[PDB]
Amino acid sequence: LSLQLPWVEKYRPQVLSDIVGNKETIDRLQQIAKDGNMPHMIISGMPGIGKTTSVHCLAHELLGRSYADGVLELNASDDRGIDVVRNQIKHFAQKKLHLPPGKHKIVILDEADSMTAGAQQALRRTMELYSNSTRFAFACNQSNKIIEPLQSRCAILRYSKLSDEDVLKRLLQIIKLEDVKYTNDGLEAIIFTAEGDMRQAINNLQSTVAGHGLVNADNVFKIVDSPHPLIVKKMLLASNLEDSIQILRTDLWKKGYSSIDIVTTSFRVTKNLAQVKESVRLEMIKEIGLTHMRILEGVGTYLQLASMLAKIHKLNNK
Amino acid sequence: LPWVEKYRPETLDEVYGQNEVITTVRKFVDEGKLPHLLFYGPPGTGKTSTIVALAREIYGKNYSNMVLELNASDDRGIDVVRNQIKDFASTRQIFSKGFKLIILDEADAMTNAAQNALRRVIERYTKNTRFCVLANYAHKLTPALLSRCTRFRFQPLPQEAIERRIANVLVHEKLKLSPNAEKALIELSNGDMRRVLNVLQSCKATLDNPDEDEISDDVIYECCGAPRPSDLKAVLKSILEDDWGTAHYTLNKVRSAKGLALIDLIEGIVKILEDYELQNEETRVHLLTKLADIEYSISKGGNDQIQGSAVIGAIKASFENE
Amino acid sequence: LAQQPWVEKYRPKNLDEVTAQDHAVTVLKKTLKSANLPHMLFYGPPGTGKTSTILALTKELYGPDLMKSRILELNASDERGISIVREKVKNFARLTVSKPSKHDLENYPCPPYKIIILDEADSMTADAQSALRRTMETYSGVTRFCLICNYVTRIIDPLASRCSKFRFKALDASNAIDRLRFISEQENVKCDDGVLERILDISAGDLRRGITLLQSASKGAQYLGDGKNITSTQVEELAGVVPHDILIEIVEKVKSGDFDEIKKYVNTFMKSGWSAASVVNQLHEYYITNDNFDTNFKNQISWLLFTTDSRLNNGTNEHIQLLNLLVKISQL
Amino acid sequence: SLWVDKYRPKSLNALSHNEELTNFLKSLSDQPRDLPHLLLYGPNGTGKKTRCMALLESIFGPGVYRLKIDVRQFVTASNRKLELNVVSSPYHLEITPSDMGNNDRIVIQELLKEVAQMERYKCVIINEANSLTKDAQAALRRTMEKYSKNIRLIMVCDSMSPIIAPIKSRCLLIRCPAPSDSEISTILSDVVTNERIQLETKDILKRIAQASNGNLRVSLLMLESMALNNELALKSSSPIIKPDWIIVIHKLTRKIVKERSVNSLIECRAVLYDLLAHCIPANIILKELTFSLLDVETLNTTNKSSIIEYSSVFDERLSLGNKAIFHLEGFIAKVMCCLD
Amino acid sequence: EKNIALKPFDIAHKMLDGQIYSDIGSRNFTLNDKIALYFDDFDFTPLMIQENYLSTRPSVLKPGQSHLEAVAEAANCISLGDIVEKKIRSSEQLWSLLPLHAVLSSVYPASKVAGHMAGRINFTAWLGQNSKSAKYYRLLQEIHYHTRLGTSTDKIGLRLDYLPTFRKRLLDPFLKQGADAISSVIEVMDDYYLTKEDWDSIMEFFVGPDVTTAIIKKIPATVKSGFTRKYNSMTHPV
Ligand SMILES: Nc1nc2c(ncn2[C@@H]2O[C@H](COP(=O)(O)OP(=O)(O)O)[C@@H](O)[C@H]2O)c(=O)[nH]1
Ligand SMILES: Nc1ncnc2c1ncn2[C@@H]1O[C@H](COP(=O)(O)OP(=O)(O)O)[C@@H](O)[C@H]1O
Repeated sequence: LSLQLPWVEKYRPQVLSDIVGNKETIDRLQQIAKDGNMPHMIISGMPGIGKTTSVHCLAHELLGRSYADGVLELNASDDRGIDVVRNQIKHFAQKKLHLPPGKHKIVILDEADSMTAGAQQALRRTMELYSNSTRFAFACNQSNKIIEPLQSRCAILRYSKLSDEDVLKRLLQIIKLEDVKYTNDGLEAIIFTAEGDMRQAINNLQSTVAGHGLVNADNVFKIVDSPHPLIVKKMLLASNLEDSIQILRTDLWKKGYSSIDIVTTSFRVTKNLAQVKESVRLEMIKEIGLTHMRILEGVGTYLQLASMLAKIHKLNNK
Repeated sequence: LPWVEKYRPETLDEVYGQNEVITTVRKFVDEGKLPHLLFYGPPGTGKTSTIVALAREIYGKNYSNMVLELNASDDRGIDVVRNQIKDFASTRQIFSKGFKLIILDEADAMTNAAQNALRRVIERYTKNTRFCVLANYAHKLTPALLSRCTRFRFQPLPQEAIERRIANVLVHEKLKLSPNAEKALIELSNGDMRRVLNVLQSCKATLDNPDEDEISDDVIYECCGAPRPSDLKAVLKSILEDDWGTAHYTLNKVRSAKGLALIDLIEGIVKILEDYELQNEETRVHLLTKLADIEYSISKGGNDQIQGSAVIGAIKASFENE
Repeated sequence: LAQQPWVEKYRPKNLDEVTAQDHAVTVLKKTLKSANLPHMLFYGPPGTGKTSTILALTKELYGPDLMKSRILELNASDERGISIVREKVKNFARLTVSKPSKHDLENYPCPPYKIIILDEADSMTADAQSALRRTMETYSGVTRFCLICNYVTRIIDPLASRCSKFRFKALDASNAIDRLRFISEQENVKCDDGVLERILDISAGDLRRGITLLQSASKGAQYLGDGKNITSTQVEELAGVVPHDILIEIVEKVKSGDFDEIKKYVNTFMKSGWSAASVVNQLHEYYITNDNFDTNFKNQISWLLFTTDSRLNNGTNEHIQLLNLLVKISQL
Repeated sequence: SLWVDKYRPKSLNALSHNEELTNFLKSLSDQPRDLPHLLLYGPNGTGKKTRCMALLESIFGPGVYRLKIDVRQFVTASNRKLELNVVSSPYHLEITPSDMGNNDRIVIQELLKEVAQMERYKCVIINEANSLTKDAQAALRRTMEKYSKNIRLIMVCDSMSPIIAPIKSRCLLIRCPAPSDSEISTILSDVVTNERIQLETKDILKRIAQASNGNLRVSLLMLESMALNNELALKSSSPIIKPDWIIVIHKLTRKIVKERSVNSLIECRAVLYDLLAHCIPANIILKELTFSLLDVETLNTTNKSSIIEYSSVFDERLSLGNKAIFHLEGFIAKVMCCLD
Repeated sequence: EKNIALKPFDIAHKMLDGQIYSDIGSRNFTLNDKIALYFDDFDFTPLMIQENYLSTRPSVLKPGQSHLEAVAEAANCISLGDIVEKKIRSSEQLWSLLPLHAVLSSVYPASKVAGHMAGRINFTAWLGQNSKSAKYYRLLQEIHYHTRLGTSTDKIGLRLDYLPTFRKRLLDPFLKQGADAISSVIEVMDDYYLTKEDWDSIMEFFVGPDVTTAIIKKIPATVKSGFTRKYNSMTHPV
């Protein structure tokens, strides 16, 4: 047997210059690393965009040698105990270490917004008590969920979804490092599948390389578990409602694709239908989103998809 | 013993196919790039057999010490399985080298908090432990858990393979099945072999004659507790051809006597109506939109009689377009 | 003794006392003759005798005294979620089986297992039913499940396969009215002409709701110490049902079609406190089953009533919804 | 000591309107031991809370009015701290669990279990029962089943439709219609004779009753406001005094009818922001605006039909949204488009 | 630094530009770019669009369509987007609906009323109004807690019905009687356990013709001094 090292873990960024997206936030973090004084910061944004990686890279940049022991990572929603993690924070902060005067120990907490008001007040008191030695970083989805004192004391950094250009640049870097043979349509397919999700894009690239070796559209969509975009495009653009329903019933519903995947792929494909007028695309997107809302409420049947197709067809032919 | 345990596809030969997943996992192991795997699809496709075969091939004789098999949904709760995983990953033998595999079955049954805890555990022990997650529906899993794992989808078995397996089960169990009953069973199971085996065993149990009697489609529909196509066809004919009083009476009488929920009646009627040859497309547009609205309203509660009359009116009004 | 609800007071005691469910009672008698009792799935219209029959079967299996210890009655819709129900079932199964006395052993078969009755099973979600199936599989050695529901099609296939299904026919109007009349005579309830018929109509044939309404009417007539017969207006009041005169006035105002008259009437109507949902339900009943309206009118009015009911179910202002509904019908 | 509160009936004998309901409540107090769970539903400001308190006084005595107020603290899952204002007496409790939002279920469970453990029985008055969540109502049904020995619930709501059927089956439905204009006039006449208010004619009281639209609280407060404005001498020419927010909404209605443009819509937005910021609920604003628009005499049937349809749509949207100004502005824009 | 505050303004100005909604503008600036504009600072973009979508001069009007019809359609879409946002940010955590919320709250309403900006891109007023509403609801809750024993009403009923008559009984006597009315005002306050802080809070709730800021300011300072002195000189019920 041998050790396992996935590409996603292997090529996670280490220095702040490795991160591709969020140019302004990365520039601010680089400035903070340069001037050698980390303030308390709260990073917020939509979930799954890799917020904690930025503060880990910041800690690596700040601590030239103390990066191994000067970083503590915890999860606020971890049911091991809010009091338990608070006590661990107190122990880590009270544990002084040899450092240059401008640096401090760094604690990273995830899912801070899910904490109670009392828990946030306790963390605020702890941060004030050990502000001379340990600085805190809070990762949250909604900034307003964090109490006002913490927001006022901390510096808010906003993290946004990565654009397709950043995903393309990162994928090209990984491909060059991994001598991956690819085609432009394959990378376009991977970027299309992973809507700003760097982790999913890297995972799909690795899986496609393992499965087929060549990264082209057909291989990518064979590896990818979502419905094929060409099938969804044929279903959406069919001039006859019977044809659209037939394509759905045969190629998507009977193939085992879930309704969530179908509506998500419909949203993705409709958004990119360049030959259709944008007003028509917006109407189609509105209908697809309505059925997505219905599905997420627990209906998620075949009749909802058929009705979505009926409304889209009604829009298309005017 | 349950008929699901028997006739289980314990070997790759009994697997219907789609060995591309097996080959890709094998190449992941060979290249040292094996990620946390997620196998999902219809129940009974053989995900458990595939993963145990892969584990046997990877490790060899030292199977039980390096591989831990668990069911994510168990009566002992989240804490017990979490403790099991933590004590399995934390402990290291003298010959500790490589990685250790943990397999979770029926992971979609876990609650969101349990899934988040499992994701945190996977992230913590990822240095020396590789997780394989099995589920029936990938969409039921939390997006946070889906991001960690590499998704592999299992296609439903082709109808010919299902028919061959059904014939094998019938000849092994000495059961005679009507062709209509077989078609009904295949349609109801929609590719789930576990459902096929359970329904066949229950139907054999319910027969007054254990071996000589023939299982009809009526018996299959009673065993599954599903709307019979004859009832739905009668309701649809009454709606289309009879006046409002007769249609209302027929719908209420049929779906109360036979115990058919209104949403199941709508689903069956939509399934039947798809085979109709409609001259006008507006008929289909109105039918689909109105019936979807009615079903969505039913999901939220509301007045049942009003919703039934809404179904009748929606079907009647659309066919005015011919 | 203290006062007891008439629903549980007049349940049939033995299987021979179930009136109209000949088929289900016969099949259950045959199953009881066998020493092995499978999982049972009771389905049919509400208030037909499902819980009564399962209780009678349990009483015959265990005896009047041992029945309480061997039975756990649950309601899957009443509980917070799956976890509480499954934990209660686990605790009941882990609890040691009660010791039957010599009389219990010699007068009744006293099977070793314990029967668990789960009411309103069809209201469970798919995940809840799958967890229930897993729990049933875990403790199938000592517990036999009975699922009581109105729609068998709302129960998932894996769970429904394990259960032998008994279909209960809807009670005929004559049988239900005779049962209500017997209850009224036993309890000395003075009822005028058509009061029991009105109770059945309000309950939509549900004998449980009919008995509950009859008991409430009897208590109300006890409060009003005039000693007179219960009137249909009183039972309409106790059920939150709008009087037919107000419904006819609403229909006439809609027929005339003047917007201002309809608005004024709805403003006056909302001050009386009558429920708007009851008005929508009774308007649906009036219009749909009426021979003086053609097919197109009813096609339109069914959708109108459906839209109004859907909006009312969202917790909206009753006045606005009712006015919109009445104005839209007047334009048909 | 406002006249609406000074002359509130403190007993079942002091009630003056809806005599049949008073007789029924008197009959209920004759057998306190088997008191049913109650659910009182009707229009606002008709005397439901007064009748509940009078029934409590009949059962227990005047001590029910010795009301003391306290704050109870509860701990939820994930250790969330809650505070509920519980108005108590030596005999009864009053709670408004809807004030806790979706956390009303746990509050109800904990408080009712505590009261049952402490205890022949203690009456709990639940205000705004129609705004309780479905989970809270299920918990209430469970507590009714468990603690019927020591807990008797008196739920008060304005509409019984949001109440679930299982609760309705286990409670006695009591319908409280709004008083007629004659009864309101009689009550106001009693008040003015008590307070020594000059009246040119009794038709002024009829006008107040008509303007109050069956709301007895509103009619009493309007009478007091009118009396103060006229130095305790009401004349036949004395104008009806309406609240500030109603005047603002009527001004908005006149503005919408007069001019339909985008600038008018911006100024309507400013007005709506003014109303919402000062604790005027969005549903109240929508209802008042809709029924002011329908009373404009220059509009035809088509305009009014469109207005009521848009009102229904955007009322449903208000019940499902977060930011109310969005829905109110959408409704006003649609009405402006339809009036053209 | 300051560019962070200018990002929502830039996004709102760009999304309401009518050039990017013509055919050529759509080709040059596709729908993906517009949704990406939303996802840059997705907290404020729907608020800015709802704030500024009435201040444009539309150039994308269909033939026979007026500006008012376009703003009505945009407002309808904004309301739908608000419902979607509520379902997203609730406990269900439906973060997969973010692109749908983008289209419903930012892109579609902008498409309906895109054009030249008639004026300036104003910041959203909803945040300040929400804070003000929360403050006034807290004040109303405090007043209701103080006056709950004496009044038979809920909090909303207290705001809608009781407060005008409380204004007649607590502020009007000062205008016509002056310092002579201090005793009666204090007596009325004592009957409802109203502190002077509650007296200050009550007068802030009135709108339209009943605003009391100028009226209170016009009251002589001697009357206010006598009022506070008399209140502080006697014990009060609690
Ligand atoms: N004189 C008199 N006043 C009444 C009567 N019923 C109600 N009221 C008045 O109506 C006002 C409001 O009633 P309230 O208790 O708030 O009823 P609710 O808000 O509808 O539950 C009270 O302040 C009473 O002064 C009655 O029978 N006689
Ligand atoms: N077949 C029947 N014969 C006599 N009484 C019946 C019958 N069915 C229902 N009831 C009456 O209905 C009441 C309870 O109904 P129940 O059986 O709980 O309804 P469900 O069928 O929904 O369980 C009992 O008091 C019983 O008298």
